Amino acid sequence: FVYVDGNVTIGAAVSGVTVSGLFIDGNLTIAGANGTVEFINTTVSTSII
Amino acid sequence: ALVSLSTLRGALGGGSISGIIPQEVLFDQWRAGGNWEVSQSTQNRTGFIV
Amino acid sequence: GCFDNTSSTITVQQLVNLVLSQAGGLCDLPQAGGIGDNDLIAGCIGGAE
Repeated sequence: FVYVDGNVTIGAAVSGVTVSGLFIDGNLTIAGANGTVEFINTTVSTSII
Repeated sequence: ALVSLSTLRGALGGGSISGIIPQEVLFDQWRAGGNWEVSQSTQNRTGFIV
Repeated sequence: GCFDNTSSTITVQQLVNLVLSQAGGLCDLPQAGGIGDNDLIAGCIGGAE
């Protein structure tokens, strides 16, 4: 179990990121990204944007 | 600048609505009997009406 | 810089990306009227602008 209190954003021109096994208690913005991303076993309390 | 007029509604006079102009006369003589034909020249000419 | 009302530092890589990522685009260009072969249209010729 893991709990996060905040928002997570993929910055402009980012690539190669990977996330797993987190409970994100906030939005998840994806702007200016360059692809090559992968999310697994994650939860979001609000709207991805 | 951006434009969409230059599309199919481009600067042309509107599509290609053009028919050979009823231009001047060239020859008119009638013949009976066997098959008959005449010839003309393309020099300085780009169309004809028959 | 003064990021997040906080005195901290960022990598130049990030600053470069931020500027370019916000560098605008052709979408904001204006819509014009008259045109002619006198004027010119942007495009890629043999791999070059």
